[PDB]
Amino acid sequence: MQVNRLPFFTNHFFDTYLLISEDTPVGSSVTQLLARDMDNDPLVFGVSGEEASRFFAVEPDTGVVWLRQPLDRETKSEFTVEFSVSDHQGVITRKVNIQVGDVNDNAPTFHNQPYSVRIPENTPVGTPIFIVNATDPDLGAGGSVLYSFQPPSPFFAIDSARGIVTVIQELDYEVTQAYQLTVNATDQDKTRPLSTLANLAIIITDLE
Amino acid sequence: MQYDDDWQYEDCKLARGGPPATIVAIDEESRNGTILVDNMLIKGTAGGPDPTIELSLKDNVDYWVLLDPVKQMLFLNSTGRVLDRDPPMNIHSIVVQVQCVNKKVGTVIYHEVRIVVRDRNDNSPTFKHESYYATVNELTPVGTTIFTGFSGDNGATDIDDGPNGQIEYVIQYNPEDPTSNDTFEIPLMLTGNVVLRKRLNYEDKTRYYVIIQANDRAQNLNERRTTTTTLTVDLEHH
Ligand SMILES: [Ca+2]
Ligand SMILES: [Ca+2]
Ligand SMILES: [Ca+2]
Ligand SMILES: [Ca+2]
Ligand SMILES: [Ca+2]
Ligand SMILES: [Ca+2]
Ligand SMILES: [Ca+2]
Ligand SMILES: [Cl-]
Ligand SMILES: [K+]
Repeated sequence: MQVNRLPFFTNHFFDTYLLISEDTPVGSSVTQLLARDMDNDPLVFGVSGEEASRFFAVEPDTGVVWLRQPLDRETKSEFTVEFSVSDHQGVITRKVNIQVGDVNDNAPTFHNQPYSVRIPENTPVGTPIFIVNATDPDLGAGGSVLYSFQPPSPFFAIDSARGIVTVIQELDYEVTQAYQLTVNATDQDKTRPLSTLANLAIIITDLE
Repeated sequence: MQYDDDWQYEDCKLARGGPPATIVAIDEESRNGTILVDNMLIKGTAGGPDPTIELSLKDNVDYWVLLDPVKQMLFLNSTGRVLDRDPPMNIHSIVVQVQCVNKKVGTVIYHEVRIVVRDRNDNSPTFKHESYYATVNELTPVGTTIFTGFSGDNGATDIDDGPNGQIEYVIQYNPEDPTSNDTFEIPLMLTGNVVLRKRLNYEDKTRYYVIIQANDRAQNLNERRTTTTTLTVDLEHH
């Protein structure tokens, strides 16, 4: 009489990790579980665990793993998932670390709005008058912000890296009493840069 | 033309396509100086007499990573210690940030690096006790389980992960007690529970020395580890 031999997974990803990009569409296959059984038993595959089960589904007869709901690296960047395989007499499980790959999917968000500053008409050329800041949660170039005025102003400049606004031309209250500038904060993603606008009000105060 | 100065912004961006994070795997307990990332592939020149970028490490928890900014290489710093994936250290991965500062425009880009630490079969099974014992009545029916002492980590355990840390138990022939492996069996190697295989006879033999070997389940048979214990089985009359 031969006692049952339980099945065993063969995927090499169990020895390292599995990488799934956060832009993977729901319903899409992400990998296929592979297993062997010394009795040549037909095997049934599944996923175990409350949270894992909400993100991943498994075709029972093939072991194909597919995405049950969208991933979001900015909400959860990795999962430890427990997969199962059964030969109808016993069930064995094994865990894999799943890393969620980043894509540029956030635009920058500005800090400390609203933006408004009052400056005297006699503010010298070169004077830093305001500092804008925005952040962006995506990785790498997708999270590195550049600032600009859209369009450029002949009276004010903004440092593209630091967000520091300076006067670049002598002001004249009787010509313009207030400026409404549009600040653009963009990430630097190569293929799909994302950006956000903020208003900066610059109020000129009279001397006479 | 607008954007004619965009060349100024290229330094610090990746000099490769693909996803933003750089992910690599290395074996636990790799020697000091092991290369983690051979080339970060960041645009620009760090170090030297006219650098265009500044490279440094951020969030380098416990200083496991060393950076050579000129080669853009990351290496393991493990002098005086070991990168141990098993308990009690439990280092499954190391995440650090390669901070790049563009000198011309002052922009900063962080390049995330994830180092996945692979388990090695560097631990053998260990038994909780130096030896094991069972008392069995002479009238015990053949097929009866007579020892379950390896249940709930009282037998052999192995601190490795996966199959490297799973145990199988088998009875070996004992040249000093030849009949012991014929009288007792472990039909289910995963539990190590011992079953009576032959009728006992107190008037003939009152003690058995059963040699039990625990092995782990490393993929490569020649990398498997084994440990042996003895189960002494004494018969009782009353
Ligand atoms: Ca089977
Ligand atoms: Ca996202
Ligand atoms: Ca993202
Ligand atoms: Ca972004
Ligand atoms: Ca170890
Ligand atoms: Ca082991
Ligand atoms: Ca290990
Ligand atoms: Cl300010
Ligand atoms: K273990």
